Parts: sequence; structure tokens; C-alpha cells
Amino acid sequence: VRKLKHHEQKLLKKVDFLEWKQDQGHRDTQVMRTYHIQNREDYHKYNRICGDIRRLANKLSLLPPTDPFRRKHEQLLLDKLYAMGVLTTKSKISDLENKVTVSAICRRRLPVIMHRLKMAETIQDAVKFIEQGHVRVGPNLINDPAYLVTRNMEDYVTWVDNSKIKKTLLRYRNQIDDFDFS
Amino acid sequence: FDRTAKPVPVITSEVTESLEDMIRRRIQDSNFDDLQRRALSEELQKAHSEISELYANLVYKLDVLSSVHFVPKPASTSLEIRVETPTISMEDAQPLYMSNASSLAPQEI
Amino acid sequence: RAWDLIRYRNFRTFTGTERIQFNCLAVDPSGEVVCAGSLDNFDIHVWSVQTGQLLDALSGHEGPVSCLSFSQENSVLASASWDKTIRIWSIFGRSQQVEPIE
Amino acid sequence: MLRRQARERREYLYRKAQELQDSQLQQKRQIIKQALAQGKPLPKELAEDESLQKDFRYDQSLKQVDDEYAATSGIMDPRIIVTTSRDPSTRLSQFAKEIKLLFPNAVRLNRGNYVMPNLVDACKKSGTTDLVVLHEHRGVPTSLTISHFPHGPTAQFSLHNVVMRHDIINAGNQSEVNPHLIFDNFTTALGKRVVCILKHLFNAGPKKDSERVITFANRGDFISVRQHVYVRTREGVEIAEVGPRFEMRLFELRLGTLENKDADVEWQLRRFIRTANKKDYL
Amino acid sequence: AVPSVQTFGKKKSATAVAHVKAGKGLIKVNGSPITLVEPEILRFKVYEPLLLVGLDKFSNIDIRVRVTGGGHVSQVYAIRQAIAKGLVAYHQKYVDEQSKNELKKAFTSYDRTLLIADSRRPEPK
Amino acid sequence: IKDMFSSAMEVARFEGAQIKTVSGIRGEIKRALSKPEGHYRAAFEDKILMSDIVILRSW
Amino acid sequence: FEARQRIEEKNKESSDYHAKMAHIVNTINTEEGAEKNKYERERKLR
Amino acid sequence: DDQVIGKARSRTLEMRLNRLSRVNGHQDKINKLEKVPMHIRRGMIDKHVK
Repeated sequence: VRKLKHHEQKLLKKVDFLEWKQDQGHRDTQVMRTYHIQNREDYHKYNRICGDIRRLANKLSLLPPTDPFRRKHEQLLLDKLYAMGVLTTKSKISDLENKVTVSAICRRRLPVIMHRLKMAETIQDAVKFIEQGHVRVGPNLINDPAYLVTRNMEDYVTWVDNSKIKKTLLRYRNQIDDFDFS
Repeated sequence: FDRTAKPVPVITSEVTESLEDMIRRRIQDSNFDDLQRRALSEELQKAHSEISELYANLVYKLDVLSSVHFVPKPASTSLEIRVETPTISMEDAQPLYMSNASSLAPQEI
Repeated sequence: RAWDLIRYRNFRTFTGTERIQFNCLAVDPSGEVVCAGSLDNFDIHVWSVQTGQLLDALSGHEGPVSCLSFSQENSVLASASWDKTIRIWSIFGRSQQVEPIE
Repeated sequence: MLRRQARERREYLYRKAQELQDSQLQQKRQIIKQALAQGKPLPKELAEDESLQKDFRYDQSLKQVDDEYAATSGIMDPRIIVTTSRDPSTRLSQFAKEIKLLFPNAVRLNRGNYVMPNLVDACKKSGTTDLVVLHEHRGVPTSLTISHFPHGPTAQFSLHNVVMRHDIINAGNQSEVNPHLIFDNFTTALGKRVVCILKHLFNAGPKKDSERVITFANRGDFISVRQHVYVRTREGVEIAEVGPRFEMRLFELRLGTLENKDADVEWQLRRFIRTANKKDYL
Repeated sequence: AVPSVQTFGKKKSATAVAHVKAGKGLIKVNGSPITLVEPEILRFKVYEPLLLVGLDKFSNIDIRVRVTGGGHVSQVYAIRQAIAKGLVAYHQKYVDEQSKNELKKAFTSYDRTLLIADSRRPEPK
Repeated sequence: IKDMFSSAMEVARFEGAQIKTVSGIRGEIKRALSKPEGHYRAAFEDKILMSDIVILRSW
Repeated sequence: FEARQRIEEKNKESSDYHAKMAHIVNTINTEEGAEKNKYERERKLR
Repeated sequence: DDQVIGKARSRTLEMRLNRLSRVNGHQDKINKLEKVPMHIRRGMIDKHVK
């Protein structure tokens, strides 16, 4: 705390007031900083789910490699996570242990889908825009940033009609038709 | 002089008859390239039971996380039996009833 | 799936070959035909009720079929989907006619 | 469905690039599978990396039609639109009639003032699968283009020795039953891809006593198309020639529909290379 | 600081942008007045959004239409659709909603192609 | 291509041959033209220029 | 007609030439690298 | 194998892969020990030798 002198640094080597061992390297903080996660327990509520997928893939790999219960359930879990967007491809089954990850479940959120769809400039501005209530999926407006937008359901992320942001991009390309409110 | 490509083959009686008995051999041998219309162990049964329970709980919380837009599991032609019982007894507990037939048809009897 | 309210049984289950989740259905007046439309498929699945098979799949919407109905008198199918389009299918009797209304 | 089909193409070609990228893992996984099968040593690159082995514990429980037709190969019968070029001549309209008789589940569309972009959009949202576009040269039909519609492949062929069922004689009507198919010495991988293209536009599963056969016989990159009916007599088979006969040559196969001409080419005919007339299916 | 409302009309390849603002009453197509729209036998196709609802609707607004593309009859059809939905949109925004959907009822009872064009064609029979 | 033959009979005699320009752009004689007598249509690898000389090597 | 005859006779000629030269290159490699390796096998024991 | 359930399966597979790998792979890199601290790896060894 005072940049210990040399005999002190030798005499108390394990002292660290910020980084502890149970913090696991502050990855809750670090990936919630990356994806701009609002409240604190979302990382760990996703981590329970990654733990459940990895536990099941462990127990399900422990079965013999030939039996159809193993093969069928690994394929069901693999297609389930790929259609949920948590996985990127269903090629190999070691993706169930290596590449399922809280950052994957977070990349599947709604502000991040907004940013990767170019509907905002950054994930903080996407969080601001859907806190301000511009973004609907399908017909109904979505208001919380934690919404998880699956592979089929990211074809329906749009803005609401009558939104000032929809008005300003149409009038940027001066295609604004004021008949249909925007 | 040299020429670029082999010219288009002229279609004479020899190549039509070689083509035709190719078809005759294929069609009497029925070689057609068609389209085609589409208990274990005690320790293994209890391992299977454990990961069946785990997979059911996980699919439940994946669906409630995925805000139940998802894609369903395919199909299972299962087999369920039903005893012959009055549909008064196949109801809920209230003072009334709704139908008083039996749960098996005449032809099922 | 169909429910007989006399013997309290599920006497039919109609599924598509695609494993999609249905969000609206509409039955014929004389309950020969049951149609159902999803929110992720753009087709309208038409099953027969007597033989349990899939009779056809009506395609032509370019958005999720939001609501269906069968006209109780002349038996025409009015579907309506999120592509801003309502669409009137004459299904029965040699026609196979579609009429879009924007 | 415009957004959905755009990103479905985007995801499929991402998966395609990923598989060709990490298909060295498929073969070194097969190498250590056969090394555990016959107990022989593991080469040094596989022996020193700990990651692929502890992934092999999971990947041990892994493991024909191609990528565009796989989702509905034998399940759904095709639906085929047959159309001509634009302002067609009368022998081309007769040829398009004969081609729609050749393929069952094929209807014929009248072409005129149909932009091929919105013809592709109309076709692939009314749910057809194939489109066959025919091109003429003063009567004589010179090309046909087969397009498989959920962003699938287009094979463009040129037709060469065309004799038509109209132009022979008043011989009666055709059979229109679901035919058998004959595909002769399509030996190379392009030949198998073209066999898949060409046979996934007939209805699946003909009858075993179906009396109508239609043959595609490759003879030096010239697929000779003949159609036949028969009756199996007591000594052999008596073959009768119904329907149009021609020779189609594949000159292009690309990986999008007709509308773009920005599709990644799978195979287009290299005509002026130095070794042009030495190899077949070049 | 001035009220203005822009709408679009379209037929086969014609396009027609109509700007409606609060004005003196002047209707202009491509800079020339509305009474010089050719081919002069479809001038009443251009005139019918005006005469359907009366010129007292137009007597305080002034519309101007820029038309591009198409042929003669595609241009008069895009002009009349632009005029109609421009007047309805101005009445939604800066005048009252009662008058807006009275205008919608008038134009839709005459023909709703004054307000909605036929957009995606054809049919695979 | 303008004048290496004098008539449609000569071009018919030499159909399908491989020609090339002096810039190495390969090509092939496709068809005798109709209206001028010794002219023909050839298809090259890519767009040749007006300043080039096509060439038919023969023995 | 002369197109087809000349192209097929050319391809037969070239596919015989490649066979002949690959044959003599491979026999010179095999049955004389045997002698070269035999001599170096009897020069490493000197 | 096709009958060996979990922990025996994972360690049989790990044993076989180490035994096949030891022929060509480097001796310094085939047997990596787990990063265990000094005062508890020495303790594990002392109690195990006892």
C-alpha cells in the first residue's frame, strides 16, 4: 500500500489488498466490463448455467464412446446451444467443454446483438437506447438489456416505429415518408 | 494446325445403339441410380438416469433463459395405455361433472 | 393436438417435419382440416384430421404468420402475417387460389 | 425473410469456411483413433500436445448427398419452374413444354418483363426449389440453367444435338409417371456433384414397376440425355425412344442463384488453357 | 420552424416526392403547375386527390412534387399517390386527426391505390 | 478479325483453330462472318486491343 | 472430323511420351541408386 | 471399451494416450506434473512414502 521496501517485500510476500485468489482474476468484473453488464450477479447467474452445461458434458463424455444415449444427448445439447446462439458451430463435442463460456452467453445479449447488427455504435449506446425504449423484437418493445436474442429471433430486432432514431436515419438518406409516422 | 477443343460429337447410329444397349443392360439388371425416399447394466442404467435428470433440468433453465423462443426436440412414437374408467373419475374435484361416458370406445372394448 | 371432450382423450397429434413451434391455429368448420402457423417458419401447415398426415404447407408469406382464421360459411382461409400482409387462400376444390391484401 | 435468408447464407458459409479450416483436426483425430485401435505410437506433433488428447476424450463419440440438398433430400419432392429466356421463339416454347413434361413436379412459367432478381425472390418465397432457364438460337435451344433455390447452386449447361418430340412426328402423349434414372460414368467429383444437381429435380422414390426411364450418360464431358419407355419381354427389354434427346455440356457451376453473378465459382470451363483438350471434367 | 411533410408515391419505376407545407395554396409538379401535367387525358387522374376532398383542404397548404422515372402513365399514377398520402400525412401531423381519417376514408373509398401501392409481384402458379 | 483469310470457305476450312495475339492472349476461331468475306469471330482469353496482331501458327 | 482425329492422336502421343520418360528416369534412379548406396555402404566400412 | 463407465474410462483413456505418446514425444513434455506448491508436494511425497 506504500510500495514496500525490500526487507518488507521479502517478509510479507503474500500480502495483496486488491487481487485475492478467490477473485479468480476478476473475470466477473472483466467480462462484465467488456459487455457492459448492468447488475453484478448476471455473470454468476450465467456461470451457474455454464457450469451445468460443462458438468453434463463431462458426465456425458464419461459414457462409452459408442452408445446411442451418449451420441444422441450430445447432439441434442449441441444443437440446442447452437440454436440458442451460445455456441458458434456444432462441429465437435469438445466445444461443449472448451467453448461454452459466460462471455459466449453474454455475446448473445440484446445490446451486443444490436452492436453487431450495427444498430448502435457501441454496447454502452445500445444499452442506453434500449433503456430509453427504442428497440423492439418483433412487435413488442424490449426494455431490459439482459434479453437473450437467439438465432431465429435476431431477424426481428428493429427499432420501434415513431422512434426519433428511425426518423433520423430515414431522413439522413432522405427517404423519410411522413405518411406512416416515420 | 492445332485446334482448341474437341468438337461436339456427331450422333451416329453406332453411338445411339451403344447408348441404347447400355440402357438395356441397366434396365434388365435393374441397376438404377434413382433417388431413395427416406437391458444394459445396473451401473450404466444409473449413469443414464443421472444424465437424463441433468439434461431435463438444463433444458428447462435454458428455455426460461432463452425466453421461451427455442426449437423443439424431434419426436418419439411412444406407447401409452389407458384403463377403462368413467370420465366422471377422469375429472377435477368440484360439485359438477361434464361427461359420463367411458374412456374406451365400443370398438376398443 | 386434438382433444375429444367426451372420452377426455388426445386422439390426434399433428406435427410438422421441421420441428417448429406453433403460435396460432385455425380449424375448418366441418373439422376435416386443421391449419397452424408459427412465428418462425412463414408457412401455414395444413393437416387433415381424419388421416393424421400433413396435407400441405402453404407458402407465400414473407413474415411470421401471426394469426389465422377459417371463414365459417364459405370455408376460405384468412391468414395474416408480420410482413404487413393478409392473405386469402381458397384451399378446397381444384382452385388452390391465393389472394394477397397489402 | 429477406433478413433471415441473408443471415442463413452468412452462417452457412461461415460453417463451411470453419470446416475446411479445422479439418486437420478431423484427420489427426482419426490418426489417434487408429493409433488406439492398433496399438502403435503417435507422431511427435500429436504426442507432445496435451490439448488435443483431453479434447479427444470428448470428441471420441463423433463419426451421400451434399450440403445444399441435405436438409430435404428424400423428404420433400421438388417443385420446379421452367422458363425461357425472354421473348421466346416458338420452338423454344415447345422445348420448354417438353422439358416440363420431362420433369414431374415442374410447372411452366411465362417469361416476359420478369426481372430475374424479383423472379428469384418470387420463386424462392413461393417455395419452389428449382428453376430451369432455356436459351435459343433461332429456334434451336442452346442453353439451360438449373438453379437450386434456397441459396443453392446454379449449373449452366449448353445443349448441343437437340431433337424434339414435336419435331419428330405425331407419336402420341408421353408417360408422365415418376421415372427411374440412369447416370452413366460420372466418375470424378464434379460428375458426382452434377449427378446430385440433376437427380434432385425428380420426384423421390419411383415405383419398381415404373415403365419410364430417363438417362444421363456422360461421354467425354457431353452428358447425353435420352428418355425411354419399355416393356420387359421374355428374352430381353424392348426400349422405345420417347421424348427429347440432346447433349448437355456443363460450362459453369456457381454457388448462388441466377440473380447475382457475384457468386463464388465452383467450376467454370477453362477453355483457353494450354491443356484444354487433354482431360475430361477439367 | 416551418411545418413540412414529405411523402413518396411509386408506380412501375416512377417515383414522386411530395413536400407539403403550410402555404398559400399552390400545387406544383416538377416546377410547373399541376394544370400542365401531360398526357392531358390523365390530368384527371392527377386531379382526383384534389377533387375527391375539395380544394378547401388544399387552400392553406402548398404541395410540390418531384417526379422521376417511369413513363407517362406511371408518372401520373405516382403523382396522384404522392399527392394523396402527402395530404393525409399533413393532416395527421399539423391539423387534427379527425380530418386525417376523414381524408383516409374518402381516398380509400375511391381507391386505396391512392394510399397503398401494389408492391411485390408475381405468383408462381 | 479482319484479314487473314480471303473468304468464308477458307474460314470454314480453318474453324476451331487456336490463335493468339502478340501479347500472348490466347483465343480460338469461332465462326466465319457472313457479310464481309474474309472476316471471322474469335473468342479470346480477355479483351484484346485494337493495336494487336492475331496469329495462327501452321506448318 | 480432322479436329477430333488430330487432337486424339496428339493426346495419345503425349501420354506415351510421359510414360517412356518416367520409365527410364525411374529405372535409372532405382537400379543405380542401389549401386551408389551399395558403394557408400562399402565406403563407410573403410 | 464400449462397457467402461466413467472414472475408469477417463483414466484408462489417459493411460493409453500417455503410453502411446511416450515413444515419439519429448520426455520433458509428455509428463507434465500438476503445479503443486513446495510445502504440500513435499508433504504428499513424505506421507506417500510412509
